[PDB]
Amino acid sequence: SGWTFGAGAALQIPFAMQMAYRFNGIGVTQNVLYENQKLIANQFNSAIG
Amino acid sequence: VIGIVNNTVYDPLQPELDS
Amino acid sequence: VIGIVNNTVYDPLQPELDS
Ligand SMILES: *[C@@H]1O[C@H](CO)[C@@H](O[C@@H]2O[C@H](CO)[C@@H](O)[C@H](O)[C@H]2NC(C)=O)[C@H](O)[C@H]1NC(C)=O
Ligand SMILES: *[C@@H]1O[C@H](CO)[C@@H](O[C@@H]2O[C@H](CO)[C@@H](O)[C@H](O)[C@H]2NC(C)=O)[C@H](O)[C@H]1NC(C)=O
Ligand SMILES: *[C@@H]1O[C@H](CO)[C@@H](O[C@@H]2O[C@H](CO)[C@@H](O)[C@H](O)[C@H]2NC(C)=O)[C@H](O)[C@H]1NC(C)=O
Ligand SMILES: *[C@@H]1O[C@H](CO)[C@@H](O[C@@H]2O[C@H](CO)[C@@H](O)[C@H](O)[C@H]2NC(C)=O)[C@H](O)[C@H]1NC(C)=O
Ligand SMILES: *[C@@H]1O[C@H](CO)[C@@H](O[C@@H]2O[C@H](CO)[C@@H](O)[C@H](O)[C@H]2NC(C)=O)[C@H](O)[C@H]1NC(C)=O
Repeated sequence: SGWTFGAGAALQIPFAMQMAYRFNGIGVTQNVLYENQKLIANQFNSAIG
Repeated sequence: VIGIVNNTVYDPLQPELDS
Repeated sequence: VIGIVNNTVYDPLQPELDS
């Protein structure tokens, strides 16, 4: 649900769309994440590992 | 983009500039 | 809307697309 569950009822949203929201939140246009979705997911996965 | 969908994106200018 | 006011909203395109 992203951050919505903290403010009220949890509203579901696809995770990549939530990541696009958050990329907007730091001043990067969402097309950047949609174009680097796989690279970003791999970077996150390796960071967790 | 993964998840992109085929649809029309309307243009306000096109019908107008024809006039 | 409560408080709305009657006025003109100019359009930059209209004089131009005439040309
Ligand atoms: C941006 O930097 C990332 C670093 O994470 C690059 O991803 C790596 O690219 C090299 C060469 O293709 C690969 O050998 C690595 O395995 C990649 N790392 C991961 C985590 O995938 C990415 O190619 C760079 N992109 C640009 C535009 O330079
Ligand atoms: C989201 O995931 C679903 C799977 O739950 C995808 O639906 C599948 O789409 C493929 C197309 O290659 C079909 O072959 C599968 O049979 C579908 N699964 C079912 C049971 O519907 C859906 O396309 C995915 N969409 C996005 C946006 O990722
Ligand atoms: C959106 O429309 C394009 C066509 O403008 C589709 O691309 C076609 O895909 C079909 C089936 O895969 C092919 O038979 C055509 O040859 C393709 N044409 C072109 C110009 O690429 C595309 O698949 C459509 N996407 C969706 C999600 O409907
Ligand atoms: C803001 O409040 C004032 C009153 O303090 C409104 O003025 C009155 O408007 C009504 C009709 O709208 C008249 O019948 C009264 O005689 C007016 N009072 C005076 C003394 O001018 C004003 O219209 C309100 N405007 C907004 C934006 O709410
Ligand atoms: C803004 O203009 C409209 C007209 O375009 C006004 O509506 C008129 O109101 C007068 C007086 O109440 C009536 O005599 C007319 O019949 C109305 N005409 C229409 C088309 O509605 C409206 O009152 C104006 N508003 C302000 C705040 O001046």
